[PDB]
Amino acid sequence: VPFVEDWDLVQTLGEGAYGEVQLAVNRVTEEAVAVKIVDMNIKKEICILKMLNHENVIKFYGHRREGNIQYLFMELASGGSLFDRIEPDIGMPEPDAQRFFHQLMAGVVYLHGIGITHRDIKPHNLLLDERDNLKIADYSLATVFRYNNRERLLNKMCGTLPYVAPELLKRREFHAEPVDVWSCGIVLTAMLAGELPWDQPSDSCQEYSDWKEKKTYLNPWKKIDSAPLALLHKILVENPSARITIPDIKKDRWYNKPLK
Ligand SMILES: Nc1ncnc2n[nH]cc12
Ligand SMILES: [Cl-]
Repeated sequence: VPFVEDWDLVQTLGEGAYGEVQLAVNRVTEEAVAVKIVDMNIKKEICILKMLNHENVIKFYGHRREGNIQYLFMELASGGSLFDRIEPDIGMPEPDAQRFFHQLMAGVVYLHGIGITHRDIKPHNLLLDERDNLKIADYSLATVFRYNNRERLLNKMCGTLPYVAPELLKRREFHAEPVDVWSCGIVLTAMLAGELPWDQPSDSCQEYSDWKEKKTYLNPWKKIDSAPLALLHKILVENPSARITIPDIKKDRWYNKPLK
């Protein structure tokens, strides 16, 4: 079994493009963490990770270089991902969706407030701790959009097509924050309907045209109660300057609705 200084690498938690994530257990102390193994722009990622200090963001513990392999030591989320709590075609109980949405907003407000954009919010990147607390994970596409109190526009296209905002397909440069707000709306849809609304938010996508023409008698919208659906009408707005901001999400009727 492989090992790094005092830690054993006991099991795989993620095996993707950007290396593997392992469960690491300190042989002496029994402390369990997560370790990302990169087989060597990760200087950027580490710099962003060291900024992160919030209950709804995965904490960074530190790193070790050993030849051409870096080890990123991060808070373990033993509960798996939001992806695993979504029943296909069903979603999850509205009160659980609302609580996860509250936590996702707390995390995103935090990141925006230190001028960080995640750029790939989706259920695989939203991990759960042992008490089902949501943690925003995977900062490999994250970037700075505000420095010295000056906003910079993004122009790199990235993320995951079903989750990306339409401006990212249509504009040369765009604001970072409304792109993360949009992806949070697609996550809320997935939680309440167990179904993604469209392959991509382009005029060539029939399901996306249906939404802009307000055909909410179709799936996934006909599975969603009128209150959360009124919030999705304010989030999934094609013009990013008319899209609801997080301050205004926090004033929404469903957002503030007491639930089971
Ligand atoms: N993929 C992952 N699984 C569990 N905990 C983690 N923390 N950072 C990434 C993780
Ligand atoms: Cl889904």
